[PDB]
This record gives sequence, C-alpha cells and structure tokens, in this order.
Amino acid sequence: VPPYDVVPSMRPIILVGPSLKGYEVTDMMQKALFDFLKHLFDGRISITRVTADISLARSSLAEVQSEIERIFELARTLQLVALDADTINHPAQLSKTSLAPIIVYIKITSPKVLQRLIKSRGKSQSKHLNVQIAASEKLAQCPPEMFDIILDENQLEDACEHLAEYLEAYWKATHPPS
Amino acid sequence: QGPHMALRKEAERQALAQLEKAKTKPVAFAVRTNVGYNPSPGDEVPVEGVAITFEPKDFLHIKEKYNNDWWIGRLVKEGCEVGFIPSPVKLDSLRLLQEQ
Amino acid sequence: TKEREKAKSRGTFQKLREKQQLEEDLRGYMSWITQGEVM
Repeated sequence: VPPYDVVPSMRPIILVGPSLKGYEVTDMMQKALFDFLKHLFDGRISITRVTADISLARSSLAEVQSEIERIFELARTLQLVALDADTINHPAQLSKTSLAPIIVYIKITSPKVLQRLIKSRGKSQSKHLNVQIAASEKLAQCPPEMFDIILDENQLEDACEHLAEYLEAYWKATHPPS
Repeated sequence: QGPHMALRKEAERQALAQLEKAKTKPVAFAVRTNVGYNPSPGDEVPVEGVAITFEPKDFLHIKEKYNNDWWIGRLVKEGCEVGFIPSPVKLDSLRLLQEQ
Repeated sequence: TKEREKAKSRGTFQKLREKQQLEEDLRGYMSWITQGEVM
C-alpha cells in the first residue's frame, strides 16, 4: 500500500449526479453551469470537452492516458481545470485513477420534478422515463459527504453563489499570499 | 556538547534558508495521503518547529525535495505555509523504528 | 382559528407547500434549460 499518490496540483472541476448524462435533461442543465464558470473566472480557468472514458485505467489505454496527461499539463501553470465529461455518473467511477477531481453534485431535491422535466422535453425523452431515475436514485443513494460540492438550489444565482464562492475558498487554499 | 553543537546548529539554519527559498518556487507535484501523521520531537526534523501534519486523505503541494527523508511543500488549506513533508521512505523508516 | 385548525390538520397544509415548492423547483428546472439552449 503506497501512502502517497501522484495527483495533479490543481484538481479538475467536474459536475455529476443530476441524473444519467447522455440525455437532453441532464446535459442541458449542466450546460448552463459551464457558461457561468467560463466568464466569472475568465483568465484563471481551463475548460475542456472530454471524449474518452477516463474510468478505465471502448477506448484503449493510450488514448485515455494521453488525455489524463493533458490534465497533468493543465495543473502545471497553477490554474483551474474544468471537465465536460459525458459518461461520469457515479462517485467511485473516478476513484481508481490518479486525478481525484472535484465532485460537484447537482442535487435535484425532489424526484417527482425530474419526470415533469422529462415530459417537458417532448416525446423524445418520454421514451426514457424510468432509465434516468435509476442513477438519479443511485446518486441519491450515495452519501453526500463523499461528494465535494452540493447544489440544491432552483434559481440560477443561488446555485451559482455556491459554485463561485466554494472554489474561491478553494483557490485561496491552494495559493498562499506573498 | 560543545563539539556536537558546531555542526548540528549550522545545519538547522542551512535547512531553514532552504525552507525560506522554496516558498516562491512553483509547485512541482502534489500527492494524495492515505494515513495520518503529526510531527514529533525525535523524527530527525531538520528545522525543529516548522514541520507540518496531515491526517488520512489530505493534499500536499510539494515544492521541492530537501533530502531523502524530508520534502518541502505546503498544505492545501487557507493560510497554510510550506513545511517538512515526510517522504514515503521516511514513512517507511518511522514504522520499523516502532518495532525495533 | 378553529376553522383553520380543522383544515390544516386534515390535509390542507401540503396542498400549498408542495405547489409552492413544485413551482420554485419548476423555475429552477426551466432556468437550467433557458441558459442551456440560450447558451
């Protein structure tokens, strides 16, 4: 058992738990959150779009590790890293690599509202009713203290008052004054 | 005594100057801790007083490597400065002295 | 007060709490859309 594990110097910010990604419901809720952190922390963030499944160390080892080492490059200049990962739907899905990303957990406080969101997306997402509520339940079955940042706020500004201030408390933790 | 204080006290200030000259150095590599540790009086600490402590699952932005038994780096926490990080072979040395 | 008591202990508290919460959760759901499609 090694006591120290080579992690990046600035942890990549990730969003998970609203429900299963790969849908019009969960992704378009997160796409609003990537827009807020783009211009609020402009010049001190690196926001990327993730394609290959990084829960593997499908894709081979080389195509994933060359993207993991790109996250290793984005920790060298001591700035924020943000990931648009499209298959991450579990806390322990990213527990075996050497990244340890920031688990921002979007919390839908009421499970009945999700299937009302589902019927607002037309009949395309109305064919995918109970399949989204599975990992919407399983992430709600996971303990909230295992996560990092919890967002239970319906309005934009109240989910974003936590989403800006927590990492601003995290930036001053990483960076000391002169 | 007097012949033992000529070299032991000139090593504490020389390791203190290396400790002051590494705070402005950029962060090389950060580690994820698995166990807990606090500094003790007999840990062969180079500058007695400026060592840091970590519990299980903490983060250490290591700046540089002082020797084979102590690293130099800071705790990821508001206001915390640099400190003496015990190396994994120093963490290998401390447990076997608890048996011998 | 007595009349309020017969209603609120029977079932009428959850009619006005849910639909005030299901509206403020609706606008939060629709704010996650209108910034998404918009941006």
